[PDB]
Amino acid sequence: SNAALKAAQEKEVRALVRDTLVSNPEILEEAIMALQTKALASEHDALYNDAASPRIGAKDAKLVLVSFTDYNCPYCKRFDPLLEKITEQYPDVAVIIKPLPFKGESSAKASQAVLSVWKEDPKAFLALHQRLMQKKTMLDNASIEDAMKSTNTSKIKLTDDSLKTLQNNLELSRKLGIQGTPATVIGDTILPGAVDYDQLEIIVKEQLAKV
Amino acid sequence: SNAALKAAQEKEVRALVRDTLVSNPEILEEAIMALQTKALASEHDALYNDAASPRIGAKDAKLVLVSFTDYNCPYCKRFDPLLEKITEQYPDVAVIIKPLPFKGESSAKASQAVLSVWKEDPKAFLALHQRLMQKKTMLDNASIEDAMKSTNTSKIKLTDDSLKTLQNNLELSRKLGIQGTPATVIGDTILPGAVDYDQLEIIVKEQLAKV
Amino acid sequence: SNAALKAAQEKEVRALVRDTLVSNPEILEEAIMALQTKALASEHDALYNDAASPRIGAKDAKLVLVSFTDYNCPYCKRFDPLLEKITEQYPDVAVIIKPLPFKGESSAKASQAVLSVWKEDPKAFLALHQRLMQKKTMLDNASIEDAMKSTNTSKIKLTDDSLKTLQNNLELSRKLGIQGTPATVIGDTILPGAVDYDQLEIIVKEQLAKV
Repeated sequence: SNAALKAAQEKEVRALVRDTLVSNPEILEEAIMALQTKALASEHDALYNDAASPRIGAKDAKLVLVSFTDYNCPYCKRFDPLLEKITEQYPDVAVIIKPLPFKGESSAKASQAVLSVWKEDPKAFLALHQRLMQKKTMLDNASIEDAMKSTNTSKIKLTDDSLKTLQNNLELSRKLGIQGTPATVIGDTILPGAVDYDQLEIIVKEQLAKV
Repeated sequence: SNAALKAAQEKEVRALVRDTLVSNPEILEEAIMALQTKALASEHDALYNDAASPRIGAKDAKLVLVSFTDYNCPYCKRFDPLLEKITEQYPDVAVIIKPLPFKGESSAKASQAVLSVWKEDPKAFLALHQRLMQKKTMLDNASIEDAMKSTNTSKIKLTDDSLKTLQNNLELSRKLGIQGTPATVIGDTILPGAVDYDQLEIIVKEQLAKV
Repeated sequence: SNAALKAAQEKEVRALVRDTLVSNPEILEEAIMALQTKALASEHDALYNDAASPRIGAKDAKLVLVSFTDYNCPYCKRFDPLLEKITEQYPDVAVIIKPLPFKGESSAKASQAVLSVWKEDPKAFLALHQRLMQKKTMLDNASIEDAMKSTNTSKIKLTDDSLKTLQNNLELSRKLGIQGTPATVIGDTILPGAVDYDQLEIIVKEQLAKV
């Protein structure tokens, strides 16, 4: 006929699609990882070549981690020093910061602050980034203003343009299927959540050995 | 035998389920969209015909957008004026508001406020909705109370019944697979995240041309 | 040849993988549930046998619910009394509490508080757990300190070790595919979101009848 399969065979194939996925649902996980790998490739320039995205470490770094993070995210605050320590112990490693507004208004405001500072004065970014991360309270307008005053960045205006960069980060995180912070792109892998320094150190080395 | 497929063929089919999804994981995306389309159809009356859900624009509107949103969500605040502007420029378009408690306690409180106002005095809803959206701070009990005082709605009690409407919105968002705000139902599409006015304007027109 | 399927049959099978999942996307839901069931089994000891995780009810309980929850989550606050009431009406039912830091810094701080109290003085945990849940405001350092003072637990230090327990809860929630609170493990089911007492009462009975 016009079909290579018999109708009875077609019916069994359809049943086998269900049975295979229900009995071996790990296939779905593998498929999602494959979808993530393709997303990393398609969004590569947004990840690594966005001039508006702050960078910690050498511009000439041979490995670049991409940190999707939130200044109001508790394990982001605790993980960020570990990311920065990698750049200190491994000069060939840099970290790109992708602030996200996940935890609400103050997160967006904080992100707007660091992104505006980065554009106006890149060298001044790190101090504010760190001050916001080490803050032990949920951020608000007053505390963010204090952070900028305390890092000598209070002269720098928060721009509407920086909110577009922030929106790009948000769109990027969605395209990569990231729905939690901290999320860290390391080579072909997206690390979900914080990890201790030794594990991070191992993972970056495994990726350093691939260059 | 009792099988249209040979055992060897069955084995290859199972392998092909995996290989097909891993090599072409876009199939999963298409399947999720199909699942979303079915969800929109099954939850149609909860979406469009819930009297307890506030509406912006004409009751006789031929196109109705459903805005899943959060008063503590930064890009919700910035996107909402665009949704309202559509109803001003396109009188045949209305917007149904589905407040969500995603960003925590104050979000629920704020939602409770607008939903309670809608039930007691529908015409009084819009002012409070707008005041809460334009608020530049993470909401709290005091700021929500100020919003109600500033919109002459402070006489209206927050009801436990409005918390049921809010719970319905939450359950609805889950059934639709919405895990982020703002999410906007436009015809057969669920728009993820905010978009600029011109893009929104194009999308609504494409849907207006289908009526 | 080396293939049980003809090439034309292979092509049709690949097409049928797509068509089956797009026409019957409920298969994906069933597959995810299967993946959840396997996750519950593999993470069983983290769920039920973590000494660092607070328990409400009898240690010798024959049914144990696992409550993934957040002190800044509005419907968590309203659902928790229902979970505790089950343990009062059904002494053979206990509830394990898994605090999560989803809503930000104060959530982590609050979780750190209850987990630190549990380890130092288990009997003192419940009062603080309840006080934090009944709090009508988004928590902050001051309000958390007040909660501890008001429950005679302010002598107990927040430990860095409790932050590891909290991180375990977070990792556990991810492995189980939980991306919202309250999430309640009941036997082989993961209940998403809050439910009224009568429905909860029915579900626990259905699981009680399986022991």
